[PDB]
Amino acid sequence: KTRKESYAIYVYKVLKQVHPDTGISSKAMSIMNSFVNDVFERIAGEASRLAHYNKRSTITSREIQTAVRLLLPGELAKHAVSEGTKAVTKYTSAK
Amino acid sequence: TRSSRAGLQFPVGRVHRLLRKGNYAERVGAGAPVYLAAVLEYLTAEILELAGNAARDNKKTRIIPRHLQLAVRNDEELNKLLGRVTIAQGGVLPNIQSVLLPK
DNA sequence: CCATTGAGAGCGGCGGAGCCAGCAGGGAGCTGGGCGGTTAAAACGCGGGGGACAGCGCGTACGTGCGTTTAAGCGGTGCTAGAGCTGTCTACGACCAATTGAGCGGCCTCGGCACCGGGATTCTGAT
DNA sequence: ATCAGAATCCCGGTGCCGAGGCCGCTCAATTGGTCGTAGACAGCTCTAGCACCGCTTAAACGCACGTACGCGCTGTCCCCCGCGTTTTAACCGCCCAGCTCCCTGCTGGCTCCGAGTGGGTTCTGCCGCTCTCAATGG
Repeated sequence: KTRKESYAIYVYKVLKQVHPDTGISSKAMSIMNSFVNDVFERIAGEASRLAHYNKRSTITSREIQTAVRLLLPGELAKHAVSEGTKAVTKYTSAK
Repeated sequence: TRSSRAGLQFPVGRVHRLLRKGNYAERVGAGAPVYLAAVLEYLTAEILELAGNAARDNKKTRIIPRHLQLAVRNDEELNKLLGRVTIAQGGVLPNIQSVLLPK
């Protein structure tokens, strides 16, 4: 019985991080999963062209970054770059 | 993991796999699955935030598609982002044009 | 009398034809899904109100023209910033293998919430 | 406004099925590790971008005038509204079909294969490791 993946459990964990005493329906869960994949493509895609445009073979956090700045509206971009630059530095801390 | 090592809830592994396999480039940096998983995590938070709010406002403990729609269409910045997305079972915001109202 | 030990001898091992049994593969029972009966959304009937649309007229803003005024476009010269091309070294990513739990499907119980029948309010139209 | 009068909302009771949770298996992630190359970075040159000027004039500005269009008003006529009845499309009970219960068909296994008779020749496990005897060394 095939092992189909999703983002479901992580959506949940983040839900708890923001609204601890709140739950979700399957129907809305699909929407959250759709949302994630759509956003993932759009950012990944932009990043991809960015590389090409600049005759370079690698999609780095920087490519991802500027992708984000083209894909997102002023404020939402702003925070996104934060969380982005943060988790990256915090990652390069640990090893 | 690496979700840990970056304080993320979002699968930093999963993401690194998907970038390599989804044919975006020849090679794929170490920071990017982290940078992106984060941005993904960030944005799913903002939605879950304002939807939950909306479910409180609409007096329910569980979020249904509507609560997402309300959260989205009422947020000026999110609505743009999902400017071309129809959300299943979203309905519409209530909006009735003036001149249509009784006198 | 004393005594280790070869030799004696004994036991532990090292073709062919024809019935029934077993199995596997393909129809139409009783629980699921498709048709009959009942019943709720749609097509129709009825008729009146207000909105569409056409006519008209007023008031004025926007098109036109001319004279006045401003700065675009031209090509011509001079300066260096920055792009693009170049050249070396190495860090970071891909790739392979081997070990480990994060994440998924499968599981059951339980409670958030769809359902509603009654009473609370918040308007609409008539007066 | 002030009235009743709808239709809608909010409320307390009940009820059921999907949430959200745990059970445990497995496969995707992580680890340790090698190899080489994409791209970082410092060096160097050479394009075109910026700057600045003045001769020329085409374009832009500003104002004057009136024309014909924006729109505000009216006035009529009918197209859609809301209230209601009947036909039809959707939800509950029965009958027929898919999941299911039965037979039909190939192949492996087992048994049998004439009476009697004479003679013949070959074939009853073989090595070896310990216990016992009484010969024979001191």
